[PDB]
Amino acid sequence: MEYLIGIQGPDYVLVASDRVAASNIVQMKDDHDKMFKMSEKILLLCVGEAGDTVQFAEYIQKNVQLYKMRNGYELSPTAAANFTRRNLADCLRSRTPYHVNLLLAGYDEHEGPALYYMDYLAALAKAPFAAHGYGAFLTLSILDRYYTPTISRERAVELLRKCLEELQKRFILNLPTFSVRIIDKNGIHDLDNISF
Amino acid sequence: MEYLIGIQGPDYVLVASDRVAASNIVQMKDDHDKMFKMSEKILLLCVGEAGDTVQFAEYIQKNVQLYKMRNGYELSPTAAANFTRRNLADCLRSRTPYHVNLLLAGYDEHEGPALYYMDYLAALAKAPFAAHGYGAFLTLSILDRYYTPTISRERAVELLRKCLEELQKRFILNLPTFSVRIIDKNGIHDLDNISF
Amino acid sequence: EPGIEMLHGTTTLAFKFRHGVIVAADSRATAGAYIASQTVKKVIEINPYLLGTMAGGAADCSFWERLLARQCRIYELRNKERISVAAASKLLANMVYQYKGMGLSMGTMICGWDKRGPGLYYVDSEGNRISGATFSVGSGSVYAYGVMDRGYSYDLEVEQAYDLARRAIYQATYRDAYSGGAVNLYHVREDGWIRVSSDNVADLHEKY
Amino acid sequence: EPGIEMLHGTTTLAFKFRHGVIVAADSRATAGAYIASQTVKKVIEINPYLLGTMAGGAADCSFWERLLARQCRIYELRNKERISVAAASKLLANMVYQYKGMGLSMGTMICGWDKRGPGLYYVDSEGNRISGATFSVGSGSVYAYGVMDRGYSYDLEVEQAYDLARRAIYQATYRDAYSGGAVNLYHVREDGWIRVSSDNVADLHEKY
Amino acid sequence: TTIAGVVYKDGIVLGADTRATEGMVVADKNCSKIHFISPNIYCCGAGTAADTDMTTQLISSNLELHSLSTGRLPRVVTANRMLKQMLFRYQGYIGAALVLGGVDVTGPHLYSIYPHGSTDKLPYVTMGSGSLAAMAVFEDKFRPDMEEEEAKNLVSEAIAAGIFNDLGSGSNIDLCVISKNKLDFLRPYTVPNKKGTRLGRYRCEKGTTAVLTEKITPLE
Amino acid sequence: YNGGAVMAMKGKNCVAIAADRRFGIQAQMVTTDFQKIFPMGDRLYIGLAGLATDVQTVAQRLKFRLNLYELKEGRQIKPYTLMSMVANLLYEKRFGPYYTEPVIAGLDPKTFKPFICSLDLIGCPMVTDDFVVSGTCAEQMYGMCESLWEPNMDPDHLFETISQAMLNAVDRDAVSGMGVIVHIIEKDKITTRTLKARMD
Amino acid sequence: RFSPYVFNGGTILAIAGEDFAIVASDTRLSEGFSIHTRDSPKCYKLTDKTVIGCSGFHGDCLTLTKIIEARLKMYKHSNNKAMTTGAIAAMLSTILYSRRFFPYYVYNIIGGLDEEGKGAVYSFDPVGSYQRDSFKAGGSASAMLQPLLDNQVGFKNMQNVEHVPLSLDRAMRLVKDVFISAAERDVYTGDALRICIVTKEGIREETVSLRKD
Amino acid sequence: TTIMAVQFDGGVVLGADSRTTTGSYIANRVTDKLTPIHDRIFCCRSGSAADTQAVADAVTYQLGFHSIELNEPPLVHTAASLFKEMCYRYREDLMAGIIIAGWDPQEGGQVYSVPMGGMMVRQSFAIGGSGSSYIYGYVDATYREGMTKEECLQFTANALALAMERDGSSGGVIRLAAIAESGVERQVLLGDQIPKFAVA
Amino acid sequence: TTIMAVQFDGGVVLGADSRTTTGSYIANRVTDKLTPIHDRIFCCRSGSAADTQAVADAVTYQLGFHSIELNEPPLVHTAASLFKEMCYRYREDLMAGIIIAGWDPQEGGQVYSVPMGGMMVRQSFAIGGSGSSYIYGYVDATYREGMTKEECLQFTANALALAMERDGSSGGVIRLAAIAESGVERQVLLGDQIPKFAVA
Amino acid sequence: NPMVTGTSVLGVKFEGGVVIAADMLGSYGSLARFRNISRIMRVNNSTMLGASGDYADFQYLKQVLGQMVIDEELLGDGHSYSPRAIHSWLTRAMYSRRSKMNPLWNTMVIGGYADGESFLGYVDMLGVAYEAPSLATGYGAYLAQPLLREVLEKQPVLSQTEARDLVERCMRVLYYRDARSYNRFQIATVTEKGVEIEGPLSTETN
Repeated sequence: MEYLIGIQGPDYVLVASDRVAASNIVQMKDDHDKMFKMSEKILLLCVGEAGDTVQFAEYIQKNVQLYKMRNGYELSPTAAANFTRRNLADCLRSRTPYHVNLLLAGYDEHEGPALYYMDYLAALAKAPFAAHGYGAFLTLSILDRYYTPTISRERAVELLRKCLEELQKRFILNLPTFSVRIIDKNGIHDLDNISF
Repeated sequence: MEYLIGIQGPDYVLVASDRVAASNIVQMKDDHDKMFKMSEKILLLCVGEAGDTVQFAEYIQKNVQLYKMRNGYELSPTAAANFTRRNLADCLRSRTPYHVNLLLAGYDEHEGPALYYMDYLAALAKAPFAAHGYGAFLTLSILDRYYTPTISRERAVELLRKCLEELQKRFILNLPTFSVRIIDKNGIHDLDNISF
Repeated sequence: EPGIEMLHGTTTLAFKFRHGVIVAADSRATAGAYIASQTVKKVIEINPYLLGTMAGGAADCSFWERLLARQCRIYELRNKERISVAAASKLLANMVYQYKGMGLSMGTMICGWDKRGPGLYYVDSEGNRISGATFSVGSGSVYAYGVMDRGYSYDLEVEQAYDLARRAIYQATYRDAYSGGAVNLYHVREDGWIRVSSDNVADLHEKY
Repeated sequence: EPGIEMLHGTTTLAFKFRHGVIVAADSRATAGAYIASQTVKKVIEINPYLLGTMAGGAADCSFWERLLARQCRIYELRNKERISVAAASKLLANMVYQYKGMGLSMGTMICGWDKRGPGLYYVDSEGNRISGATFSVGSGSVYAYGVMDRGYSYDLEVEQAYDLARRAIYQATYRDAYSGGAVNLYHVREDGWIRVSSDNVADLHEKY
Repeated sequence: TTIAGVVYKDGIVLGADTRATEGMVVADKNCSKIHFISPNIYCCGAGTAADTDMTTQLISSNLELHSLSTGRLPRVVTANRMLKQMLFRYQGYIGAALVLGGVDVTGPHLYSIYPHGSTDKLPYVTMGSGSLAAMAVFEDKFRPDMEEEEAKNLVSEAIAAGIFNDLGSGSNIDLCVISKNKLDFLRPYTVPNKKGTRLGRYRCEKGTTAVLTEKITPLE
Repeated sequence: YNGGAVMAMKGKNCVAIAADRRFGIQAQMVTTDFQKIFPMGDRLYIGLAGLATDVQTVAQRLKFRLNLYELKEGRQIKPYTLMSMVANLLYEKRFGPYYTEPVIAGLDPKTFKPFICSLDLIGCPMVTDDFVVSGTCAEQMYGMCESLWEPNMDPDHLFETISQAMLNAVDRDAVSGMGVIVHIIEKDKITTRTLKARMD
Repeated sequence: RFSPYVFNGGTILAIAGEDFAIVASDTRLSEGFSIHTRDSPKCYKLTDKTVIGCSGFHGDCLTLTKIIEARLKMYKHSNNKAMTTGAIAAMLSTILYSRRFFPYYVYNIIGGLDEEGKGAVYSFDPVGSYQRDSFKAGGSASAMLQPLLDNQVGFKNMQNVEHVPLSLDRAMRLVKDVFISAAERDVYTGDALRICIVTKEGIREETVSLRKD
Repeated sequence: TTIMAVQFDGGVVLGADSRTTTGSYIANRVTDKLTPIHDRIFCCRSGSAADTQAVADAVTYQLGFHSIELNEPPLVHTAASLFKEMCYRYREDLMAGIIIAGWDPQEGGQVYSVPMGGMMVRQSFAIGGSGSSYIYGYVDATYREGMTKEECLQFTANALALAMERDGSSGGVIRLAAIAESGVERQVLLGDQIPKFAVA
Repeated sequence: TTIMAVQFDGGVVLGADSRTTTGSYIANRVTDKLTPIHDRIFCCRSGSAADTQAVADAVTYQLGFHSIELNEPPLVHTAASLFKEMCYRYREDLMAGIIIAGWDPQEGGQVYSVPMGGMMVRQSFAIGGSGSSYIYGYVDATYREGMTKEECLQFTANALALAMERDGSSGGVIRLAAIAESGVERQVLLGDQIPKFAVA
Repeated sequence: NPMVTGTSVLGVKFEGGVVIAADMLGSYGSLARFRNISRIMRVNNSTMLGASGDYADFQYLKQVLGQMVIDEELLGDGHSYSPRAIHSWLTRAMYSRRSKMNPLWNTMVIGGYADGESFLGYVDMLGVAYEAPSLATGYGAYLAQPLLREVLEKQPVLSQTEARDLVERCMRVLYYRDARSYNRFQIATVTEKGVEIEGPLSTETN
């Protein structure tokens, strides 16, 4: 019922998320930052039934930063994606969920940007752009409509703005704020929170 | 779901409704009136299961208009209230889906304004103020704290605006626009909707 | 399936810019996982005054709208003048209000340009009957709503409206696994709807 | 009640203006249609560094905060520095997550003034460990949200905050049948917290 | 509820309790006394008390008018058949439990009506919750052709055993003796339980409770 | 479900009756001025408890039928007559059961004799000389009466005892309460008083 | 659904005074619609200053009332001291919790004296939540009892009346009256009334008869 | 619930126990499990009391008008058919224990039989109810052709006694009926008299 | 499945039908339900063959080991005890009823009738399987004392055949065994040799 | 899912000891299967045991008891498991296997006469334990227990003869009105002399 989105460009990935945490008719928090800094160049988008989301994200962050610490260098984004997929697939039996829908986004020095998709059944698939949650239905069409394999950063930002204002126009849920960050060779850049 | 609210002043009744209908996640009409014109001084607020609400409301519409034209004079708001209560309670035992929660408001030249709360169990109840829908949960407290039995139209509108702002602050659903009408000695008065 | 699922709804479309209403829909009966047909016209020529739409259930939509056609021609005879859009919506809604909770799965939109001008109402199985400026129903209705909301403009020129309809229908069928087939465009101009064309998504992909 | 008569609590609240956080909760315990007690201390006193709330299950919350108090005091004795509010919240979250979906009905929310400031974290049965500023939990917490939102201000004053909390929970219990009895209030100032007052709802009604 | 009846030498001596139990809470300490309809056909019942009562009224009416048409006193078997066929077709529905007894030209009679319509002519039956204990008492101490006082006693301990050895039964013991000539209002025959003395002396003081609005309406 | 409670005790030519004022949808109060006691005669009242729809239905239908009876016979109805009357009305709708448990308090139109009675939800009177209760908090309310009653109560003490009983009881029920109304029917005049109840 | 674990009724009632502690209960053991016996006390003596009452699934009543004594004995062997009231309360709360997901279908009341000899009553729920109280009635008839106790002792809805501290005699009279009254409306209660009184001079227990039905 | 009937030359012999159970408790231990439908036509209702008793009585109602109309003794086959369709129509709600046995002027003695649900057999002997399952072997091994009335009685008593010993849902005393030219001979073997085929 | 065993003077006589069902189908019609447990101890299975014959093999294994270690032929009561425990539902998914009977020097023939669930009771004769219900009465009528081998065999065959006719779970031929001190005498009864009985 | 049950066990204290009884009957549902099995057993020279409900479980109880009893006799100190101890031990077993949801489908009666004092104890499916002057299980509780308490109310103490007569009269009633009851039953009795289970007695037709 939440909303994620990622867009892959020539040398950057722009991702965005909602900041609403609700358990009932009422939302309890309007600043929920649900994006986990995997490393200096990798972000993890986590959504699903809450409680397990935070724990699985912390486990992955733990062990990835552990890898980087034990090994000098840092994991390639493909490695992180496959690692998370394996964890989720293997654990799909015993602890009956982790029930988390993921979007792993990252950019490395020489293999370029990347963006990986995960449902709670742990199905990994690279894609130029994707989304999650009920809102994704109203959005993937727009992403198809105004996306090209090459897109300037500002054009990607305004496309995202178009998508989010469409969400507010048409979706039934209330999403008055939207975190957004961008990944390139210069680490990870916070961006202007999209508010109304 | 939806949300209705009624506030009765010393000499008037003020009503307000949200203006969005849903199918699953979508809001097909953003300019939807859920509030019907019973007769010259009686307004009816309806909500509940899709389909049943409009049918029952217009059934009462034809009944009350037929009454007025048969008699020439006007049906008292209390009389129409009891009439709706009966026409709703009888169908309870022979209409399984008939969910209509109501707030019948209106003015009488004799006893001043009168607002009636109406659960779909057809349990009529006088109220100095009331509300239906989920947002009533979040809002009835605010409506209680800043209420006095005597309130001029200005403070009533401001209290209602406070209520709606509280919804937009906390409620998880998206209700951007609300229709507002007031009933007094001089018929009903349309008031500008509450946009954000 | 013991013979009764009939649909679940695929990617309708309708809006009412200032040169009348245009409607659009695809053609892909989805018998569970297997396509029943690629050439199921979903726009229904109720009369040279008014257009329906099939969605949610094939047989129920077709039958009840044909019955509506009977009823409205009876109306036009008895009153000697054409029935209004709102009246037709009322008739359909009242007809379908009974048989509530018996498995009906209608999702029609009544479209026409009556004396009040453009007429567009959403009529479904469970009794919703609402007018509006923008609509689409079916599985791909969400994608359709996306593209439509980003294309719509009451002052949009006619040919660009055609382009909008084609783009929306194409994107929706491109994402949906259950919507497909050839796109149909019907313009309800001044009195008497006019068929636009029936183009194919495969060719559209080349055009796009 | 073949084997189930769990006591529980409802309508807790808190907010964290500049002078530190305040805990105010009611004390009505219901077991169906039967209020079991009147003054159950729905503010669990973990230690004179932290405070805790109780809702959903009185026994569950009681014991789990008790055991966290054990863990916290152990942390003090080992590290000889006071634990952080964040650390306590995360510890409880891990401790409760295991036993996932085993019927745990915890709805607590930790508060305290640690060395980075005054903090307030929500911890529920299903692992929601969310920070915040103005929180309230329980069956009758919706009204608390309403009134508190209308009263909250990060620059609010001490007696102003006291009246805010009192009035808010009073409205809440006045609307919720499952909430009542005397209201208990707790103030968390700079390290070491005080008890403001705990008065009865009927007195509040006479006041208003 | 625990009701029983026997056919002694010259009539029937019905027995019943007066503990109405709404759920596990005593509805009435002196439950609406279980004896019933027009003379020489008194019956007692149990189960869904309401329907027992109103069925008895219905059959009472329908049979009284019959007798008035006849000019002759009604027969037990008549009421028996009526109760059969009515506690029938509403089968799979509420129904009731009944003990029907009376002394017509054919002497005493005693049938035990059941919800679906199971009936049977017996010298002794027990129905209700404590029917088991009452039947035990009977089968222990019943010998054919008891005397009037002997039968009254027998039913007294029969009901008492149910009273002291059941949860849903126990109050004033009620006896209902119908003979070819006579009829007794033993209402109630014997009470084993007396409410304990109230050691408290509360004597509710005036002005105990504050009053908001005092509205007075003189009538006469 | 909606909740509420009613009660009546007899006395020295004086009967008392009381019911709460809370109207709430199964968790949440709607208002505190809901009507549960209804006048059926000069000195005859009925108090209802249960589904508010059945309360306001049985009350109106009884008004109907009793008014018809009054106009027919031309005489004020006997309390026992009304008792049997309502004993029927619930029963015709046997397999539609009106979810309510009415109680009756009244006096003899010829002697002003004390009288109370209650009904099961399908009609099975408990013609009691002391008290009846109904609604959700029946057991607490029984408990209060079972001690607080006393024989031959003068009206002021009767009012005080009913007040204390209901205020002790409904205070202990979650879904009922929030105001208590009381009526005292004596040989001549009627007193209706409202009580300072915990409004929580 | 409804468990395979029969309900055995009973009623427990306890008031803490200024130096005494009333613990009293009906002694009737019942299931369904039959009484097992008439001489099953539901109050058990633990220390010279603490007495337990337990009611509910009578099997669990026995297991608890004889598992606790083991804890007392071993705590005495490990600490050379008879544990105080609060110790008993915390112990009972934990041991009740220990069977969280298959709980003891029991309601339990602790009556005793504190360090200062003031009256003390601790009331519990099946899982283990507990809180100190001046008085409480627990069990089948708890609904019929407790509000009357609230009125009489806590002076709720009492206005313009002094709060007379509870004397031993008045407490005993009140308990006897409330139990004889409860025997009227609750069926599970009857056949006797056992009362345990905890005083600094030890424990003396009294019994009276009720409606044998 | 061990009804059984045997046909012999010129007459029939019936037999059933006297125990109506409510599960594991006996409501009546002297139940008159033999219903005389007419002067010389008996039956044995079994399977549940009310649905069988009422149907049997209704069949007595019918066929009585029908025999007065024909002004001839009722034919056994006629009773069989009537009480066949009367069951068959309501074969979806009724249980039944029809083993109709009786004598007629024309065709000697008959034992028509059928369990609940309706159908027709004119066999030599009929067994129905609980204990029939247990008594099948004994009856099959013992029944012969042409056995007269006295050994029919002894055979019936023995079979019912075996059922009595092995069944737990049937018991009490053994009621017997010997229908023949002159009339019915209803007798009640009980206690010592019933066959004692000891266990060893 | 109509296993039934009888003790005679000097040994026991077993006996069992030969039919295995899988619904309305005859899985096997020559099923040999007698199982050699030892040199002079057999058993008879009934229902859920797999969960029986596995028990049979396991118990015969344990008996063989016990016999070779004690160095003397096992007592019948011994083998009576190795079913009783593992048929006391140590597995409890063992719907199975086995009547074991053999001969020892110490107490001659013995017959035990370990039922469903785990009991272990000695009887002069025992019956098992589905068809038992149809012959309990017959065997209670016919069995006596002091029967010899020939008449015991005729008894066994008669009872088995009587079960054979009625129960749908009994078909094919009749198997028999005559355990005695001298030796074993297995025999199979087929075709005309099954005792017939005149049909109705 | 109890396979084969017994009906009921009756037993009443008396001056000098405790007398209990039960009937030989094995029921596979409404089928009366086994008609000579003993459902009462002599624990030791001072204690018996009566059993209702399932029988196989009763046989397993006989196993464990007859092992523990011998285990005690071998020690040869002089101490014996008093009937109170046996009752207490049955309760804990009933828990130890009910606590893990695998109960013993039984209702157990202990009757003993230790140190000149009689003692009667009831144990059931769920480990509900207590002591009472007269006990009855199953439909026995609904039928004979009322008669026993009725008579014991007026007379506090019974001699052996009168208590035994009470026993057979209640057993006659139970045979009359209980479906799962057999015509024949033992009666057991303990005194200072020893436990003396006697007779395949029967309710001779009256």
